[PDB]
Amino acid sequence: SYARVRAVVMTRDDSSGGWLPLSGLSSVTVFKVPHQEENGCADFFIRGERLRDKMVVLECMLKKDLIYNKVTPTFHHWKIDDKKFGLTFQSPADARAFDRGIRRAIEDIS
Amino acid sequence: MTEYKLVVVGAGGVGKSALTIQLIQNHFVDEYDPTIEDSYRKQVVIDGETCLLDILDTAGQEEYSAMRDQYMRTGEGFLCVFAINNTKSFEDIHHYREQIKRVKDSEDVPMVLVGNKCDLPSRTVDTKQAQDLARSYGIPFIETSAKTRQGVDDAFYTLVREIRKHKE
Amino acid sequence: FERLVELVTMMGDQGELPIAMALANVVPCSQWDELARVLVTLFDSRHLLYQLLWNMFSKEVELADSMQTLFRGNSLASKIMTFCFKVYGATYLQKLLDPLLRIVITSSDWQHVSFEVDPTRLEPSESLEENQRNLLQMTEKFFHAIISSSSEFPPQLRSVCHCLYQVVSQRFPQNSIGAVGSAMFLRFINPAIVSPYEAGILDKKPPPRIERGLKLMSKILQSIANHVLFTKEEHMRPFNDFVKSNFDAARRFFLDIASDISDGNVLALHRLLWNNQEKIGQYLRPFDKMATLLAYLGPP
Ligand SMILES: Nc1nc2c(ncn2[C@@H]2O[C@H](COP(=O)(O)OP(=O)(O)NP(=O)(O)O)[C@@H](O)[C@H]2O)c(=O)[nH]1
Ligand SMILES: [Mg+2]
Ligand SMILES: [Zn+2]
Repeated sequence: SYARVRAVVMTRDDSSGGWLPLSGLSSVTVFKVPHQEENGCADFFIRGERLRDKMVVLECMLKKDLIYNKVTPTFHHWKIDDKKFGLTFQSPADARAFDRGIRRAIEDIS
Repeated sequence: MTEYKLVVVGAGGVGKSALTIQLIQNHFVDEYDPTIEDSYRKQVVIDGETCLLDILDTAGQEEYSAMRDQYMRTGEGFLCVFAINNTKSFEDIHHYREQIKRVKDSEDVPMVLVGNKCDLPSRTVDTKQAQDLARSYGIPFIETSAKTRQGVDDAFYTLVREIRKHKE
Repeated sequence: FERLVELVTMMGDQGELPIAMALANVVPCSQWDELARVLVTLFDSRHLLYQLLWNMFSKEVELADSMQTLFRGNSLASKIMTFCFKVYGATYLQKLLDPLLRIVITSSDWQHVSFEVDPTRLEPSESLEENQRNLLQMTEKFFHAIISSSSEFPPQLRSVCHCLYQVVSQRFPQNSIGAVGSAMFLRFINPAIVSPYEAGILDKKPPPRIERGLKLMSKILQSIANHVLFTKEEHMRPFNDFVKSNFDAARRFFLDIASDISDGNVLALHRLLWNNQEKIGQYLRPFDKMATLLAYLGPP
């Protein structure tokens, strides 16, 4: 993986008017799936599973034009067209390392 | 050297490309890449005469049937290929042969019936069936296997001999 | 009315579609071409098109030996898919390809445009380097018009490709989008590119020099869709750099279309039904119920 932290996934509620957990603490990973050969073009994803049951709670597909807002330390959110997703981290060191992972992941999109 | 324009026809998945590659490049392709139209050329000696083989690999997918009028118009010999584990494939040869005759405006167009994939242990078209169908057509029948390279030279060389008898 | 097609569209528990699946495995292969026409029009008339596609597509992937055998060759489900592309994307292809084709014929007939890139077939007067450029230019704007056509993709197909996307993903979750895009190009886009007249896009066949270029362009476009380099014909290798760069541009277009009518002719469905009715119950309620309607409504 490009980065691996433990955080709570956030989703903005339009009826609530703010960000809320999607209900658990998850391990969020950034990885690539090769299109053909392992050392070739690939797709990039953000994936998070709740630690209690290893159930996926968020799965994205990284894009070059993706905007990644870092409004406060230990809190990051982005946009995948209609839907909005976010993350709150347990420490800035985990938030900085997760930002470095997806920054290099977009650099490897091609 | 005289040019012999060969054309490979048949249903999709019978092994038209796999048979063509084993003749040209002498190796067996394990992948399934459905073709549109491929062209090849090979020089060889048959019965002592050195000649060029202009080989045309056609599309077995039925969506590309509108291309059949052209390669049947310019082709000289046709290698009708079917798979012995696909009974459908066996009966499709008819509709290819009828269109060849119609565009050639002839009842005697040289062609060979080829039953491919003879390496498999389960076959839905046994040998005596294809022999009787070839007698109905009046053309030779040859069993081939693009995997083990059995009869691949025999199938292509025999089609050339049918074009020689026709030219005389 | 005494005409009950419900029995055909009846769904068992777990959405079995018992009558159609039994009818699919017993009807001769000759009538497969119209059986897809009968079932698609009927289920679409009752807003059950997705149920028919979900059942037939599932059976294909289920019995397919590997991912490269998937929906290659002509089976009933393969006929159903091409029919849906036909009846829903005819206006889509027609308005997309016709402008580019008229620019290739009416314009550019002024010069001696040649797309011949096979050296052993090339006239001495023409140049290989020049014809190679001519092919890539035409292939480029054709490929660009297809990738940029996401906002004009009709919704019925977008439902067909997404339905095809999910069913294969159950057995091949890795790179399942590739199977959608290849069948999309192989069975829908490219056949109309090679033969525009027969597809109903043009009024007459293009000149012979254009027909050779369109055939070569569809070979390149298919390599891009299949995400495979040219490895057979030595004269198509010079284009490998072009197809290697446009791999993921088409992959993005496939990921786009794969993510979310007056019934006519008074189909003699019962004529299709009773001709193949013999021994429908070779399995392993409806057949008994069906026999009463068949006995009352005698075959025509
Ligand atoms: N066991 C076995 N498999 C074979 C043989 N010939 C071809 N195949 C398999 O048949 C499949 C399709 O082969 P291919 O040559 O692409 O068939 P095709 O006639 O080219 N199809 P298309 O008409 O679309 O071009 C591949 O899986 C190939 O490995 C053979 O002799 N034995
Ligand atoms: Mg082939
Ligand atoms: Zn790629």
